[PDB]
Amino acid sequence: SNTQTVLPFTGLNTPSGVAVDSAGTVYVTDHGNNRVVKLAAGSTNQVTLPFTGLNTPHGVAVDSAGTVYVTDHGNNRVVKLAAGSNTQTVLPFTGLNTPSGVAVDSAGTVYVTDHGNNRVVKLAAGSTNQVTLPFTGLNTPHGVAVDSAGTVYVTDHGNNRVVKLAAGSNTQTVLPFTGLNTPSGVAVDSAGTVYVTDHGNNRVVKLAAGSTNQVTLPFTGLNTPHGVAVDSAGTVYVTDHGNNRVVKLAA
Ligand SMILES: [Zn+2]
Ligand SMILES: [Zn+2]
Ligand SMILES: [Zn+2]
Ligand SMILES: [Zn+2]
Repeated sequence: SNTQTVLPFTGLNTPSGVAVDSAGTVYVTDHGNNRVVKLAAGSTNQVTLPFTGLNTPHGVAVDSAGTVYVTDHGNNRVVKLAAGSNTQTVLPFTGLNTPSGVAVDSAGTVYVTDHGNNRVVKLAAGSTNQVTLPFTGLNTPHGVAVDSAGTVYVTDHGNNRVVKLAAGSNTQTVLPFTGLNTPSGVAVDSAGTVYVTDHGNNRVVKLAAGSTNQVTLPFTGLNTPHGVAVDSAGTVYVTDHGNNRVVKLAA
């Protein structure tokens, strides 16, 4: 549909990452304010999550237990916070250089786009064994998403492309998006449809699984969209750091 709502967040300064959970709570990294905020479905009351020490936080993800993960790229680290907790945990990633995106699968594995090092890395839940995923020839990989089957999707914007890698595969596929210019956020729905913020064209596009028929989502008044997320009903959420807002569009 074209049913668009601006969510009632307040005081945002360059929102960047966005994620939505199974309850419809929307999480946003307020990049210029070094904080992560949330709004429950239908709520009017934005809440700041109790992270501390962030410097340009960027990607955000939320697992099935409500633990929130944030890439803190100024500090080359990934931080998590269990729902309701006041102690944040710095995950044991090593050698990150400006990490931009984070995703978490149903087993709790955490995937990070290590933007400055041209790689995607992961940690299984509770492990210190960082593993590099066998993508090929990435160049400033930026956004990352993981679907219910463990396929990992990456905006490989230094190569102006979106790639995907099935769980256990050693051979990535390049998705046939049309007309991209430097993609940033990526998200994937329960049907495997892939949503991408085509940042250099100020638009959000989608491609159903295995399809070549790209659709531009009918948002109106987008200025500089950046991050994208999609909920279990197919509603799409986009951060716009040109006008400091978060917009949602029903399916
Ligand atoms: Zn950033
Ligand atoms: Zn980037
Ligand atoms: Zn980004
Ligand atoms: Zn941007």
